[PDB]
Order: sequence, then C-alpha cells, then structure tokens
Amino acid sequence: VAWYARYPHILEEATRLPFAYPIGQYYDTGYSVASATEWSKYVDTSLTIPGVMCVNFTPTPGESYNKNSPINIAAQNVYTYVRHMNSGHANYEQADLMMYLLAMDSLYIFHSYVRKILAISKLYTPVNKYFPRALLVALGVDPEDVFANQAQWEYFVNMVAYRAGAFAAPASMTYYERHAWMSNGLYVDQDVTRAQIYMFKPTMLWKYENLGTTGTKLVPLMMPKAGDNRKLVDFQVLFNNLVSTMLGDEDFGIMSGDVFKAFGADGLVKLLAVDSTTMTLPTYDPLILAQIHSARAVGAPILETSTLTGFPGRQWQITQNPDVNNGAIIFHPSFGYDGQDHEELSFRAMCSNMILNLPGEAHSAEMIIEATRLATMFQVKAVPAGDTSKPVLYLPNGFGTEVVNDYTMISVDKATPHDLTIHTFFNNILVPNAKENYVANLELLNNIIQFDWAPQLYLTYGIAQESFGPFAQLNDWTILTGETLARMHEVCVTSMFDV
Amino acid sequence: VAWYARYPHILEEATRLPFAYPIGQYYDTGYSVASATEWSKYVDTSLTIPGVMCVNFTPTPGESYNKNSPINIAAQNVYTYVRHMNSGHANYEQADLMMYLLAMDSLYIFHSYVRKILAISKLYTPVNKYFPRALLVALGVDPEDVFANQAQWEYFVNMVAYRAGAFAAPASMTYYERHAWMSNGLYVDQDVTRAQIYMFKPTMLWKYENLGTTGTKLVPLMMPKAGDNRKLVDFQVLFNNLVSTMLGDEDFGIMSGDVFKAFGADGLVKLLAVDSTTMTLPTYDPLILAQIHSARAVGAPILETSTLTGFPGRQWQITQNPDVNNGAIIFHPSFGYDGQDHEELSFRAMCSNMILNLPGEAHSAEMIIEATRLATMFQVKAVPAGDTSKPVLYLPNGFGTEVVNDYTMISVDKATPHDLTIHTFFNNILVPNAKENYVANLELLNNIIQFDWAPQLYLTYGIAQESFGPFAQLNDWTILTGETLARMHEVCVTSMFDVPQ
Amino acid sequence: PKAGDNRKLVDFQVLFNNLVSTMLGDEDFGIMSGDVFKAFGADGLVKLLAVDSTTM
Repeated sequence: VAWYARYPHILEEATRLPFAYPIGQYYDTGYSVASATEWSKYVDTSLTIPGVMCVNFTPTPGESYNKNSPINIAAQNVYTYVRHMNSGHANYEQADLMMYLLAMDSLYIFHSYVRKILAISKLYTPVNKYFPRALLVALGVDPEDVFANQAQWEYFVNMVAYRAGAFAAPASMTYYERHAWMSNGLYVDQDVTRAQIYMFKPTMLWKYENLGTTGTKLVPLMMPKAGDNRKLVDFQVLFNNLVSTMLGDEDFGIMSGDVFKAFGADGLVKLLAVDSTTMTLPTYDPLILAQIHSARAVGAPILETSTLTGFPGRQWQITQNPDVNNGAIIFHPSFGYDGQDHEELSFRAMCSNMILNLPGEAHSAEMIIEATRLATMFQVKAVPAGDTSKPVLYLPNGFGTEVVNDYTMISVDKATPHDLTIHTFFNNILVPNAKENYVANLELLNNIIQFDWAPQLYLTYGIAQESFGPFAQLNDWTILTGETLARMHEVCVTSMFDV
Repeated sequence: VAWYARYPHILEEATRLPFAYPIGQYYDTGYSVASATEWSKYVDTSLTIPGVMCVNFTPTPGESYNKNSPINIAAQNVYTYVRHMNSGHANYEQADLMMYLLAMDSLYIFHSYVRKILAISKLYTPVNKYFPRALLVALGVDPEDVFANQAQWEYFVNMVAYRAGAFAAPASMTYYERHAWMSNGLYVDQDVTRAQIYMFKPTMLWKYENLGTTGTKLVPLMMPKAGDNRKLVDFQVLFNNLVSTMLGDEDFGIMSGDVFKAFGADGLVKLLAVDSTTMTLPTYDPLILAQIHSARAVGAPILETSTLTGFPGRQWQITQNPDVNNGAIIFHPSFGYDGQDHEELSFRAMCSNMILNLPGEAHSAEMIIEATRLATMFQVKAVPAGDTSKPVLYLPNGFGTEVVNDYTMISVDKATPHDLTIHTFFNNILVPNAKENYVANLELLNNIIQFDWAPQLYLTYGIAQESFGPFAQLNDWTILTGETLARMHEVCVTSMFDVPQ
Repeated sequence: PKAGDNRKLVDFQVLFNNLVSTMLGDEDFGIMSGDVFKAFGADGLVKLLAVDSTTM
C-alpha cells in the first residue's frame, strides 16, 4: 500500500504498542465492553503464562530379566576388563561390580542435582519473574533457605564432590555423562528471551543397601517433590543416607581399588568443583526438546511402604541373587502406579501405539535414536495375585536408561495474590464430572500448549467413558511399534553401557 | 558415541522408519496391548488430520454512520477527481459513484470466487488426499458437477469475466487488489508438502438493487455455504441475480465511461482470464497468516427475512437516502448474530480485549497494521426494542474492509467410510452438557492445533457457566484496546480507499 | 481560549470540528476550491507547513 509509504509518521503514531511483557506476573486484559461485568465469570480477562516445566525422570538399567540383557553383557565385559588386569582381589562378581557402578551413577546424579539447585538461585532477570523462585520450588527446595545459606550450599556441594572422589568409576562409559548433562541443565523451548524453561529432576535414587548373603539390592531412595520446603539440612540428611551403607564397606573399597588399578586416575570420572562465579544459563537444545516431546510417563515408583491390593512384592528394586536366574541382574518393574490404591483409569489411554513426532523433513539415525530415549510403551498387564485387583499395572516391553514418571508445571495463579501453582500430571489426564474440573483442564491444556515441544497428551473423560489421542501438533510423524521401540532401547542402552 | 560409529549398519537397520504419511485418510495406530480391546472407547487408536480451513469473510465499506466517515471522504475525493477530469454528464453524485464502485468490487469478488472454484479442481498431489474434493466441498460446490461440466464451467467463468470487464473500476484503489489477492489464492500454514490450506470464501455479496427516488441500497446477497452441492445452474442464477439490474443500464454505462476517461485503460483494474491451462498453487505468506491468526469472528449476517425478536430492522444493508444524514452513505451493522433467534451464550467471551500475537521479536508498523485488518471487538450491546430480547447483538467500535463471519474446517471422519466432515464455528465455541459434546470439542481443539497460525479460541461451558481466554500459543503479544483498534481501522480503511490526485 | 484557561486537546478538537462542521465535505465548497485551483494552480497556491517532533 502506497499510503503506508506516503504517511509513515501517522502510521508510526498509530502503531505505538508496548510489547515484551515480562512473564511470571499475572496480567489482566480488561474489558472491551465496560458493561460486561454483569456476566462476571462468563468473560476471561485473566492471562497467565507458564514459564517452567520439570520432567521427573528416573535412572534405570534398562529392563533386565535374563542374562542376555545389555546390563548383564556390560557387567560381564567390565568384570573381564577389571579382572584381566587384576592380580589380587577375587571376591566379587560382574553383578557386584555393576551395582557399584550404578550406585556411583546415583550419587553423581545427586551431585548434579544439588549443583543445579545452587547455580539456579543466582539467576535474576527483569524479563522473567519466575527466575529463580519458581525453578527452586519445582526442584523442591526453599528459596529463602538458599538465599540465606548460599555459602553453606556451595561448600556442601564442594564437599559432596570431594567425598564422591573417594570411589572410582570409568569415564569412557557415557551413562554418567548423559545423566549429569540431563540433570544439570536448563533448556528453553525457543531461542527467545521470554522462553519457557525445561528441567529434569531425579524422582528417585538407588540406595545400595547391602544386607544378607543373598547378594545386593538397589532399594529405592525417594527425592523431594515440588512444593516441598526442603532445606540444606534435609539435603545433607539425604546425602548421608545415600552414602551411609557406601563407606565402611571393605568389599566396596576392594572394588574401588580394583577399578582404580584398571582405569588410571586420568581415565576416571571426576566431579568438577564449583565456586561463587559459576553461572548456569538456559540453553536451546533441539535434541533434548525432541526427546522431551516424545516422552511417555510411566507413573510413580513402587516402594515397600506403598500398599497395593493384589500386587504384593512389586517394588522397584534391582535384585541380584546368585542362585536366582543364574546370578543375572534382574530389574523388571511394573508401571501404571500413581500413588494411590485405585484404578487410575487415565492410564488406559497409554495402551495404544505411540506416535513419534519429529521436526524437519530429513531425520538422521542418531537424531531418531536420541528422539525416543524417554519413550516407553506398555506391553501386557501384570498378573494380579489374588481375586482383588484394585490397581492395574502394565509390564513394559522395554525402556531406555531413563523413565519419566510425572511432569511438574509451575504457573501463576489466576486468583489473588497470583502466586505460583503446582501442577503434577502424567501424559494422560482424567477429568471426572465437576463444576471446575473442565475449566481446570482447559487451563492445564492452554498452559501446556505454551511449551513448544510439550509431551503428547492423552485426555480422557469420566462421563463419556472415552479417551483421546495425542493432543499435539503433528509435523512429521510415524507410528512406532513395541518391537521397534524395544530394538531402539536395546541399541541405546548397549551404547550407553560401553567402555 | 563410539558404539554408534562402530555398529552404524545395525544403527541404520534399526532406525529405518516410514515417514511422511499422506494426509487425507483415517489412520489406525493399532493396539500396543492386545488385551485393550475390552476397554472399547477408553483407547483412542484413531488419528485424523485436518487439511483445510476456510475463512468466511464479508467485504464492508468500514463502519460509516456519518458524512465524515473515511468512505464518504474517499467518495467525495473520487467524485471530485472524476468530475474535474471529465466534461459532460453531471447527473450522479459521490454517493452514487461510490456505491457503483462497491458493486464493481462485489462483481470482482464473485468472479474471483468462481475462477478459484474452477482452478482448484485441477489440483492433485499424492501426499494430500484433500486435493481437490475437500477444497471444493469447503467452497460449496459439487465436485462431480465440476468434473462432469468442466467445459460449461470454463465458458461460464469466461463469460462472467467478459461481462464484468465491461464496467470500469480504478486500479489505483487498492480495495480491489486486496480483495482479489485475498480471494484468489491458497495459503499453507507451513512451507512443507503436507501442509494445511488456508482459504477465503465470501459469505455475502452486495447486489445493487437500485430503485426509487430514495437513493440506492446495496442489499445482501447470500452465497453457497460449505457442504452445499451447488451446481453451475445455481451459480448462473447467482450471477444473473447479481447483474440483473446492472447489465445494459444507461446510467451504469455512463458511470463506467466516466471512470474510463478519469482512469484510462492503463490505470484500470482488469480480470485475468481462465482456461484449461491455469494452475493455482498453494503459497506461504506470513502476512496473511498473521492476519488470519488475529481474526475475530463477528457472527452470521442479518438479512431482512431473518427474524430477530426485539431487534427489528437490523438488516446488513448499505443505505443511501438523500433525505437522511445529508445523503451520506450509511452502514452500521449489529454483530453477534449466529442464525437462530436465541441468546448464543458463546459470544459473551468476546467482551474481553483481544490479544495481538505476532511472530518474531521486532515488528514493523507495516506488519502491525496488516496483522489486525480482520480483527473486530465489540464495544456496546445494541439496545433491544421492546421488552423481549431473546437474541443479543453487539455494536462494533469500528471494523476494516472485511469482517470474518464463520470458519469452516474439512477433515476426514473417524467412522467408515471416512468421508469429509463439515465443522462451522466462530472464534468462540459453546459446549453444553452432553455425552458427546466434550469429546467432540476435544476433537475440534486438536484439529485446530494442527493449523499453525490458527485464530485464537474462546471456549465456554454450560455447567461451568464460564468462558476461557485465548486458546492459542502466545509468542510475542500485546493487549489491544478499543480506541487503538478504532484508530487502526480508520487508518486501514483510509489507506484502502485511496485515489490518485 | 483566553490566557489562564487550561483548555486541552479535546477542547481544541471541539473548536476545530465546530469551525469545519459546515465546511468539510460540502459540494459547493469543493466546487469553489476546485475553481480556485484551476485559477491559481498548485504552484501559486498557499500551503501549510507540516509539523512533527523535529520542528523548532
């Protein structure tokens, strides 16, 4: 239009608009019709933008139920490598060496978690009100405690690194590097200033728990959830509990000495020290974005204290018995547990084949492999012992090194005083008949759409008795089968457990 | 790392997957758990992808209710130009010339509509089964009729172009260029092969119907909606109705000749001919995508035959009577009409301020002004004449040259035999208490999410009695005010109706 | 407006609209303006200098 070219001054004076609204603060759009107040709650003048979502992952060996599993193959390989350069101590097995290594991984994950907690609290920007209190709430700490005891937190994480330097683990194996990189980073969905932050929080750890002559057993160790005012004393208690049965074990000292002899001190994994001038910075990572987008929730871990009607002895433990399954490492968990002893009908929508969504047109093999690391489809229902089966558990076909349990989203409340909100959910949400459930689900959906590569959702309704497929924007997709997913997971786990 | 570089053959054999699923057919994902067949409806194995969305717009002069309106200023300017450049017949006025120009615009819109109908039918690609049957269904024709009478269709559209080209309209007025570029193209949401098509269909035309000493009055003319199997005889009836009082008229010939002398043939607007070798291609245009995204539906038009209890005489006509308002062109419609004589509760959600969402970080004034041409917010409810007010009508604060009435989306059915489906909706969707309404609304939302720059949604619930804000992914947004939008529309209309001097 | 009157932009807009209420959009006035244009073409016509933020 030549009129715009002829009157740019009037165009500029007519197009003066304030952009770049700082996120993390509640905004009211106002009323276009000033007399619409008679319809009080029939008009939505509120506008809240979420700014962070936490992916509650879990480190796993990858579906071992016999001696042909990648975990057992890596156990045999690492034991052969250690013992063929070892002249001396012969009192442990490949399985024992691998439980060590897994405990090393768990405490490395803990160190990365606490280091991220420390480095986040120094982040303050005018364009984002979520920084850093929302992130600290999502990770499950007390921002006031961190602000008051920054020095204590720094020295505690440094001491954690120093004490983790006592034992030795291989650095060629990429398990530790992948887990630390995943759990020690902030990821934006877009390369924009007011972007949304993606976080990974370990839902659980692997307290080593040696007792009895019937091998070892990695018992679950729970982790703080979002909205928990956990302090440095609680985190120190957690670390001491983790390393309580880890030091003072002469067999563990023997394993550490043998791996130190095998892999030289230069070839070990070392936790880097941190100081006051270390700044964590959100980064754009398309690979992590894609693998977050193609992630499927598996539910809460099952503990000994968790009651389950008809499913006894189904805890998430890594059992190692020399006289059971020929001494192979066994880890066969049952998914579909949410936390309460009821059906959780929403998990029924996970029984369909997953859809792998990818950006762009041409996809490389490595990118496709990295894009399905968190994907996990159920295969069969676990057989309930007894006539009562109030919960329903699904046995997976095979999973990768990490499994996603929940997703935590933090957003501004619509009501006064517009504080942060805690939203934990799986890939499937069940909405029963209620006055506010539908609008709450609508707010949930709109908040999730703000994130670019959000995980695909599977909504279900209690009144229609009908679920829904992926609630996502499909760009370049394919239908994945359980066998293909199992092959990809086997490849990825074997590659991760390599020396 | 090294393991991938050490077994790349097995990596490739494991990562060979079929991609680029052709859209336009129902895809069944199967069952991962073979025992899930007991839960019949609790597992959604269906996967349907929408392929086209139609924007049912309406050309408007731009909110005239006085002689000071931009349309009247432009009418005075163009009449002065023509009368000063010409010597001879002085028997019409600025208002008469302006309604002549509006009728010419309506004819051009109709010709572009039929030309696009003809040109779409020759589109076929293996990766999109929506071409061209779904596009024709959205446009409101019978694809069987088009393929049976292609020759008759080409002759009819060629005669329409020939008969519309007899009259003259200025090409320097960018009104015609904007309308033609809007109604003569297919637009993809992404620059990918399996993209979704954006389309523009005129909901209403502006039949002249010149009669009486009381000036002229451009009455609405309806057009075929989607899902109507209208044929060439119906389109010929529509054209003959449009030009019944316009072809062979001496005063109209006088006005067309005067416009020719004013703007000789070089400066006149011309319709491009269509034949068997004309191919239309989908194109990617971020400007039209943005102005689609920031578009707010205003509801169905009000006709003289449409009953409205408490709102009598609110037809969408362009009145020009010399004895009222000093002979100025009058056009002030009442929005909020859906088609039936009831409340239409979903329109209450539009009383909030609109949010102008734009891509990128830095936005030029050009993009900001071009991204809000279809936007329209209500200002005050129109008063109901009498004590009964079953419908509710909202008076706009000021609109651009086009107002969007409805949206139509075409997608495959989940059930056998997976035929196309018609989904007509405004920006606001109302769901009452029903077993199927919630799942249907979820299907609608998931279909809309597939479109990239889809218009923002305002859902309301029957048992909640509560609406919801913009159901869209905001990237870089601002809250727009009624006064700012009125200024923007005034500038846009003034720029739209421009005449050289 | 006299001195000591805190008249604002709305008052000045009211004054302008009152001044040109019967003068803008009038056919006889347009006829006279066109006749004056033909008499004294645009070179010989009086013009108002535009004002913006950089006029001192």
